[PDB]
Amino acid sequence: AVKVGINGFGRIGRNVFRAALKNPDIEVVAVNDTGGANTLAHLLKYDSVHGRLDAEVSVNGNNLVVNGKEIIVKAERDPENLAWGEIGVDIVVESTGRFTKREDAAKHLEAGAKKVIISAPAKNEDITIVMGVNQDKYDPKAHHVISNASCTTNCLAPFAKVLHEQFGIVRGMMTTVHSYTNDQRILDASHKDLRRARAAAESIIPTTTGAAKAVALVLPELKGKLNGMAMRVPTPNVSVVDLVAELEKEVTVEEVNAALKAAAEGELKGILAYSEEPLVSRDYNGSTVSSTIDALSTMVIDGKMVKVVSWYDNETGYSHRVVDLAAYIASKGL
Amino acid sequence: AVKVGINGFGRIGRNVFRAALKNPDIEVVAVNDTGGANTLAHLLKYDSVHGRLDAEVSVNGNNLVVNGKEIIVKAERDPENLAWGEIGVDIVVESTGRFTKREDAAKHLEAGAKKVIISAPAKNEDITIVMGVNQDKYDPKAHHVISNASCTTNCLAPFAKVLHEQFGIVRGMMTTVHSYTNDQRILDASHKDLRRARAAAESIIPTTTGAAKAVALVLPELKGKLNGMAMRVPTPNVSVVDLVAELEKEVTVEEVNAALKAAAEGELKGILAYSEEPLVSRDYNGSTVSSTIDALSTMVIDGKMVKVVSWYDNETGYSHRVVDLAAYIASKGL
Amino acid sequence: AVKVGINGFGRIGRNVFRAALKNPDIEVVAVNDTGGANTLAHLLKYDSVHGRLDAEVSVNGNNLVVNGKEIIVKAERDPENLAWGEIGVDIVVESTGRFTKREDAAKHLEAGAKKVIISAPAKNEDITIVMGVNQDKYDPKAHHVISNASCTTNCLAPFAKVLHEQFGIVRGMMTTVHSYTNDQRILDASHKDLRRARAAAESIIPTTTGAAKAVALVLPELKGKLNGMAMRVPTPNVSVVDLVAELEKEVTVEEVNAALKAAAEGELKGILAYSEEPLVSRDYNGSTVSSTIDALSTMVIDGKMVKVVSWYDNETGYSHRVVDLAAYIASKGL
Amino acid sequence: AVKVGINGFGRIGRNVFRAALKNPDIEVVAVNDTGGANTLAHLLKYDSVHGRLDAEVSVNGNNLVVNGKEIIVKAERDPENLAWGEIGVDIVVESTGRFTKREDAAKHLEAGAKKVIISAPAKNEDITIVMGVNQDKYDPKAHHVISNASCTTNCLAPFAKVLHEQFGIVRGMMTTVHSYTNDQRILDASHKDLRRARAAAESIIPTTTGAAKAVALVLPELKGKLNGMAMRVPTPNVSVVDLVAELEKEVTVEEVNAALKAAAEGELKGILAYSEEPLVSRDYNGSTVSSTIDALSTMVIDGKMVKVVSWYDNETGYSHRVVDLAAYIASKGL
Ligand SMILES: NC(=O)C1=CN([C@@H]2O[C@H](COP(=O)(O)OP(=O)(O)OC[C@H]3O[C@@H](n4cnc5c(N)ncnc54)[C@H](OP(=O)(O)O)[C@@H]3O)[C@@H](O)[C@H]2O)C=CC1
Ligand SMILES: NC(=O)C1=CN([C@@H]2O[C@H](COP(=O)(O)OP(=O)(O)OC[C@H]3O[C@@H](n4cnc5c(N)ncnc54)[C@H](OP(=O)(O)O)[C@@H]3O)[C@@H](O)[C@H]2O)C=CC1
Ligand SMILES: NC(=O)C1=CN([C@@H]2O[C@H](COP(=O)(O)OP(=O)(O)OC[C@H]3O[C@@H](n4cnc5c(N)ncnc54)[C@H](OP(=O)(O)O)[C@@H]3O)[C@@H](O)[C@H]2O)C=CC1
Ligand SMILES: NC(=O)C1=CN([C@@H]2O[C@H](COP(=O)(O)OP(=O)(O)OC[C@H]3O[C@@H](n4cnc5c(N)ncnc54)[C@H](OP(=O)(O)O)[C@@H]3O)[C@@H](O)[C@H]2O)C=CC1
Repeated sequence: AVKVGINGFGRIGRNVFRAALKNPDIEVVAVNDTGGANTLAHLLKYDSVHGRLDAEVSVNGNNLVVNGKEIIVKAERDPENLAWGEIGVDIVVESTGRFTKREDAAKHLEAGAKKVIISAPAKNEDITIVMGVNQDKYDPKAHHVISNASCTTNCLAPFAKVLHEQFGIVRGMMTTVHSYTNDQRILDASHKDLRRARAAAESIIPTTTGAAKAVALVLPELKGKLNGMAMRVPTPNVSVVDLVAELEKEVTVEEVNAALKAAAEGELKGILAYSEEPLVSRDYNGSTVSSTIDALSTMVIDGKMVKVVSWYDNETGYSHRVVDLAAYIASKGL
Repeated sequence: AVKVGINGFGRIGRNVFRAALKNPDIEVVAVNDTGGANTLAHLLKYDSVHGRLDAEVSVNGNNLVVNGKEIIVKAERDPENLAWGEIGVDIVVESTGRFTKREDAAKHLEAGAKKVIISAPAKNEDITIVMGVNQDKYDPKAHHVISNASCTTNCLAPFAKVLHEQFGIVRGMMTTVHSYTNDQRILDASHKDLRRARAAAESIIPTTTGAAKAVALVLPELKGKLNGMAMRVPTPNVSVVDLVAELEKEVTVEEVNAALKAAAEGELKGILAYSEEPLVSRDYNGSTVSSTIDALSTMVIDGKMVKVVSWYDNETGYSHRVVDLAAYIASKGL
Repeated sequence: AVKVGINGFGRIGRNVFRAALKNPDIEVVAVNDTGGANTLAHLLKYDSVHGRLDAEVSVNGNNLVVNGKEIIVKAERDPENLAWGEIGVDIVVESTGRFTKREDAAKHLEAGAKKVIISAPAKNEDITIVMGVNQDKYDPKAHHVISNASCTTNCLAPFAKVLHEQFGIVRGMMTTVHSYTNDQRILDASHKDLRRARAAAESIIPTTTGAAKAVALVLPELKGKLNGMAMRVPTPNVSVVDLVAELEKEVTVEEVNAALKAAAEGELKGILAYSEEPLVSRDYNGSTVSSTIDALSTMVIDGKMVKVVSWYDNETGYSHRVVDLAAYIASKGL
Repeated sequence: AVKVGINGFGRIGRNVFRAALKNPDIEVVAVNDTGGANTLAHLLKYDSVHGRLDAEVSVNGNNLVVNGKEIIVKAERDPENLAWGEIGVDIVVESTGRFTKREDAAKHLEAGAKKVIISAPAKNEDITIVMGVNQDKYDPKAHHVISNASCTTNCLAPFAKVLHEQFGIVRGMMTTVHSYTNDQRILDASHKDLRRARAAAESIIPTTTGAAKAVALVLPELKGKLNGMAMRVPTPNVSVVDLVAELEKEVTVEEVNAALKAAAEGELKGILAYSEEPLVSRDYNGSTVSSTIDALSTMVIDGKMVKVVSWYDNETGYSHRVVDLAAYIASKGL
């Protein structure tokens, strides 16, 4: 029903496409990227991390043909020239990573789209939404340039919410042991971050993250109470958040796990999950949820300090949330 | 001067051997391992993580010959038949990973040695020492079977001591993002630990660690105040400790780093180092200290919760501490 | 239909089980391994390379339950005590890697089995079969202990057959760039083979292979004509054969390629596959065929020397051939 | 003595700098790159593959200071604006990877340099040289735009020569199992080569190479007799050439290796090396020669077809040859 257009057919752009495939509410009608149709068709079909796409993919001229439907392919470096209006694209997924500033993303609205979903933290956006945490604050009349936050914020917020409501967070530190991404280097080379300039697959690479702070965007009561960092490691996909927090209430591992398990089966079902199996990162490659609690890792010291570990497929979970967001927006009245 | 014998010529045994070459006080005279002299010579000469041994290594009979010195090579699976006393071996480094209980390690003293140093946490040891933290509690009469603790406790204890003495630690939790060891599997295979049963170079593997509890063995004032877990990752060597602690005094990042820098330059010189460079794990490969503070990572929320990150070459740093301990015991009288 | 028992639930045993799931003719009813049921079930369900087993798996007592069926789990290191017959096991899949000598594998026959299939090269086996090559020489009276050869031989044989019948192989060399296996080491440690004693995920490790010579067992005409080596690399699965050969006839890439494609859709369908896509190893992870010609790599020099490259998932292609052999044998008579 | 300028301070540029340090005849006086002095200084001091630079390095304003010597750092994207003459640079090392066509490479000559060395196969260059093979064909009044060929060609050529002179190469095929380079992608991304568009550390990626045919540039006699391909694998540095050749003479493995060993100690000493140790890739990391025969791998079928395997540090051995070429050209008169 809702016609979607994707700007930047990269790791997130292609996985949003895959995610959209199984959703009948949304419909991707066009993609824009710097690469050509044939190169794009090849990368959509064969994925080193998620396997082959089970859908027939072809190229008809300058367009992709997926399961008989023609997807238009544009090669506009400048968003302003996209003409989303002519093709009837309602919602645009901004996933180039170049246009997270409102002044850039809005160029899509001026080009013909009705809503823009920036797939990353943004600046001067109308609203940052984390599904399961605050999609209710979205106003169809007021918000048009929306941010879906980072994969890490989507992983942390859902459970920081439950921890906050049930016991109360005084302050907390977090660390995400995260898989490497296309922002890193294969072998030592210039990068604006001297840590990310180092061979990605060869080391544990500490780097900064704003995901901790961003939680305040969706959970205002936590402003100034959380901070953290990231450690990029030699894995191609899937990451894990490690949150150590000072609680207001005295608690037990049993109480904490039970609270998390409850949310995962109730209110946050589909966003937050709960596991008691001794699994590893590879086991989570492909999970569509935003945050899966690794229940076995939960610990408490002095009844007030806690450690909660949650898994997340940074490409898949996130891409599913983008599609869910799109579908939610469409339903609230486009 | 003091003759040493190494039991278990593996990753730690060979690196202890490499460390001893640069120490005039200790003298390695014999090694015991299940492998044959030729295999052991090859593995000592060429190392995938540390490169070529800068010394002449050859085989004479079924004995090793290093830089002209003949090293007796034994092959007794039962420590009771090593006859250390006959060849004048006073100190034995127990690094097979199988004789960590005082009862077993003690078989070396029966074979004639005067002291045994277990290169790992032990059960029932006379004392557990972390050089720079509690070596002064070593008693020549009462302590024969000593544990050098884990590579992780050796990294944590030195700065936890500083944080404690300077600001007071109320409680803290740690996570070590650690390189894989010979205790894991290349491909999925039977293992006591179902996390460690999974392909080491393919996932982030949360695993348990007693390393945070063990700090209380060397710093009793911290008994019951710390806890933590581990995460094994696809790197062959070098690990990092991530410590989050609730302090008593309100501090700033500058105060925390200044204290750390001062100790690295003072009392803990040689054991605790300090760095303000944006480096990655591969850069600490070969580091001989026990803990190198990543100053650029220090963080603080609410003036009371601090985050400190420290690097450690789990093989080289620990192996150097073993040699330092052997040298310190010898100087106390054997 | 035909009852099968698996000896050694390792990578090949668990993948033979998985492949067994979609074949109506055979039925796995018992497994024997060094590990416990809970461990065996965990590793059967979660696989770091192939993913979650899409089947309900659980432990009932000392037994496994997989989609309602209860699989008998035993722990006998001595195959003579397995009592295959009491439980009706017709065919035994010997995949421990320890009993490759006929005298050893024959213990299962002493135990009540009727046929044994060694999942690797053997010594004094009654016959070595490569499905699609010489399975027609199996004689239910004459052969009881059969070898399914190596993953490499199953990859090389099918296309070396075609090439030989078509143009005449005068002589040729092969090199298999193979993923690492459980036979290698994570970090430097003792090994019969000093190349394989080195950290598996850190290097390109040259090693021997009898795969080229073993082709003579299934194709006598090629006796004394082929030879080769292996190079183990940092991937956990999927390998490729690189064959360079001198033909008797003068050929063109087109001809060589047409010959191979023709066979893939003809006689060798399901065993030999043909590809004109520019794919990479991870794309073949999960392929059930034995050999997939990488058509774009075929080269010819002087119209007489050819180069052919074929991919193979060493775990899946092989485990499927094992299941096929079991099914073929049974159809021939037990 | 001779003043050198490096255009493109990447993997090859920094390693050419390092090698240059060890040569008294050459003096690197300037570097041109897209990154700033601080970034460049950091990347030169810390290498993920080669370790810390054994030198005193600092940034004096906008220049590098290495052991007292100041290195002018420029940020020109267009070589025409480089002004090499202004600073006295006689030889320019073109290592950006973007100016291999004579039209671009010569812009250096126009900007004032006297000679240009292209660190890769070139187009319309005056001469392609492989040290130890045809450096003597260098004509100082004619040859101003020189290509040092590729790392692969530098590995193959030296031994292709010896085999030819001694037994006569009728024809041969080569495969290079090569480490990934900065030309590949960390994760699936657009690339003109759909093979190299795939996650570099996750697969065995077959790709093309012109290194076999390029041997004809330096050993004209072998024009039309060789061809081959490459396989990029998940290792950061060090590669191996696998050559299968049809010889004119009847040979034995001993005959083959004896020829190679002699050459390594004779004419090609310093370029070609010989090894009878069972080593692996990491062992060759840091090797300065261009090719090292893995003697244990030499194989022969029918006394006419040989297989020779040679290791090569693609970054170090090559950079040394670049510096050797610069020192040689200069000796002839600039
Ligand atoms: N990967 C992950 O785990 C997650 C990433 N994100 C965010 O998603 C965004 C994309 O990241 P990711 O998909 O990983 O990165 P990629 O590099 O894989 O993808 C970005 C795609 O956009 C293309 N592109 C760049 N500029 C243009 C342009 N001007 N017009 C059209 N297309 C263009 C790129 O091509 P090219 O660069 O080759 O020119 C590339 O194909 C980033 O902002 C990232 O922070 C959010 C959650 C998770
Ligand atoms: N790896 C690291 O970073 C650290 C490890 N340690 C500890 O040090 C110990 C060794 O670890 P690591 O070196 O990594 O392991 P390795 O497996 O590399 O070394 C252990 C060695 O002991 C040999 N061995 C086993 N049993 C005997 C025996 N009964 N008699 C003689 N030799 C024997 C083993 O041979 P084989 O395998 O053939 O049985 C192997 O060669 C463990 O306690 C570990 O926890 C401490 C700090 C760091
Ligand atoms: N992996 C591949 O690519 C291929 C391997 N093969 C062959 O299959 C055999 C196994 O290969 P792979 O699966 O990779 O090896 P694994 O190590 O994964 O599997 C071997 C299994 O046998 C078990 N085992 C060993 N001894 C006994 C015993 N005495 N009694 C009961 N169970 C035992 C092992 O348990 P434990 O470790 O606890 O002792 C292990 O789980 C080898 O011969 C190999 O060459 C053939 C084709 C392909
Ligand atoms: N790596 C190896 O094993 C070998 C490589 N070579 C060849 O050497 C060349 C360099 O390769 P390599 O060092 O591997 O690759 P790198 O990408 O690491 O090096 C290229 C360097 O040149 C810089 N650069 C790019 N464009 C310009 C420009 N317009 N002006 C100034 N500087 C520029 C790059 O900056 P930036 O990162 O911002 O684009 C980078 O620092 C290639 O031709 C390659 O084929 C030859 C033998 C071996």
